[PDB]
Amino acid sequence: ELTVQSERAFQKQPHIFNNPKVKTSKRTKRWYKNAGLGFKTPKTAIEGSYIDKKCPFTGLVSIRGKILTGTVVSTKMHRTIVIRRAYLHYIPKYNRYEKRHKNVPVHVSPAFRVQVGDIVTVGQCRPISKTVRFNVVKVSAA
Amino acid sequence: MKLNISYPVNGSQKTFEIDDEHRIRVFFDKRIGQEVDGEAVGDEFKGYVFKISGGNDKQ
Amino acid sequence: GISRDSRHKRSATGAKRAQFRKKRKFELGRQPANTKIGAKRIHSVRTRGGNKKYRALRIETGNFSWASEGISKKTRIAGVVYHPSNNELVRTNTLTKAAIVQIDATPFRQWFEAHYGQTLGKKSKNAERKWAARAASAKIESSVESQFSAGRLYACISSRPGQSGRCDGYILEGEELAFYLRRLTAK
Amino acid sequence: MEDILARHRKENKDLQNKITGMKKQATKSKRKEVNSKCLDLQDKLKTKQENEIRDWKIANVTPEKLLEQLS
RNA sequence: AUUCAUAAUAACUUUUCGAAUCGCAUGGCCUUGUGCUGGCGAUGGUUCAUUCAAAUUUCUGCCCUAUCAACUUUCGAUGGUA
RNA sequence: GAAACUGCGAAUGGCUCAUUAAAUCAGUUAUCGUUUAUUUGAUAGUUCACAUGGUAUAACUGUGGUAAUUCUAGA
Repeated sequence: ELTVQSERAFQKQPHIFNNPKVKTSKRTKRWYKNAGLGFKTPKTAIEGSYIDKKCPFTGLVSIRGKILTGTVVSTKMHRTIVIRRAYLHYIPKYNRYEKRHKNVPVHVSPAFRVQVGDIVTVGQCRPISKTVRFNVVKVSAA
Repeated sequence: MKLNISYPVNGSQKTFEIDDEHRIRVFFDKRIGQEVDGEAVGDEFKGYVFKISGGNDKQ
Repeated sequence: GISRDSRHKRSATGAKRAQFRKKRKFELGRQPANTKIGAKRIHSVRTRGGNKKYRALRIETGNFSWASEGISKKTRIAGVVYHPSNNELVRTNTLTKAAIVQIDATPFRQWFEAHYGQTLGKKSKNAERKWAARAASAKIESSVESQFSAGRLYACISSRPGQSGRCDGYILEGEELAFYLRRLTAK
Repeated sequence: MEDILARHRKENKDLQNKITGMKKQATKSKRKEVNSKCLDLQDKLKTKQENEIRDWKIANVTPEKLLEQLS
């Protein structure tokens, strides 16, 4: 997350062309969108230089379906974190509950910066990878 | 061996019972579509030329 | 044949999956095209729902777009010099999407002379009216005009020859151009 | 050098025979396909004989500066 | 919620489609010729929508075992770029 | 109106429970990530002889092959 052109291909937004003939403001043409459902576009998504094809604000994905909440338990991956959701399962014979949990891998854009123990709210997208089906949309801790 | 010979101008056809193996030996080592002269297989078919269109072997 | 289903891989925890089902047809895959250059040969593939798909082998020419001029011309392909995915893919002179390639550049300078009247490298009043009307636009950039003096341009293939059958691309301009020449100059 | 030019004359008379042959044999869907491969059938031959007589004439921009001009 | 629907440009295509098909009733106009128009249907046909579906897919839930405590990554495991 | 060409159907139904332990399945979502014969409703004045253009071929006739198959050859 220190340079933009690290990889072998040229990272650029698709079908967003800055004309070398003209010379105007807005140094690179940066396309962005609001994901909806009251989710705020971060300012560093508008002002940033990362590309991230799978970003919910600057990339080619959409948020629809479930909205989940979790606590980040692993973050050392490249643009992916692993969160944990905890809940109680109810046994009706003993008339009482037990603690269960699920680990969800979720893709993280450079617009957010999260650590271990952060609470994040995520939204469901199309399959990003083998296991990633969600994308983090709002960080609400420190 | 049997020779199913057809004349397409008149559209007629007849099988010939042929014996005396060195008469039909001239048909050997020839391909389908190659033409063959008539007097080598028989002086009754002299002057004629035929085209090999195929056939059936044993079984 | 080539399968595309996720039931044959391991689980996220690392466990083996058992054989639950035979290979269904709707999860099939096919062999790569490996499109070379010269002496065009497109075959047809019958796909799901009909929907014929063009597998291109050994394509020769293609439609390349000049984005800053907003035009596009049918130009031939000389050869691939850089590929971000594999260097053997360069070595076998194969054409895929996003392959850096050299084009012939003659009809582009024909159009430039017809539209602007200036020459690269180094009559009627309607033509003078067009050229005076199209002033302050023959100042494209130094890199592409020096490429024009060289006689070949660097273009990036923007089409998939495997699925579409065409080899279409666009001429490199600006920051992306400089990045690819910085990559291919490394020796 | 004259025999090579005679072979070139044989080459382009065979070429115009080719041109007339699959310009007459074409259909409406297939005419637009052959015309380019008429011109393509011209093109390398239009090159080839030339470097051939360049052999008879033989008988008798780097990427570094391309980076550097931006500076 | 979109680089959506859609539109306009420069073109491009081993170029797709844009009816040489069939049955009943046979009618109106006259410059009266097999002249011109003309009904009810059948079949086919490009694209969009609908329906009958299909394929992937979110969350949560499965019986007995630790005399199974570590498993997965040779040659795919988990993720990124192409 | 037999035969045959063409067009559909034969991927429905019926049977069985061997495999299979987050696999199938149940309730619940999504396709802003796709295919879709058939219906149903819309939808082409723009095209390298047009009182309508070309070619084979089955069915058929006739000659046959092998012990034999829902086998087939030549004309």
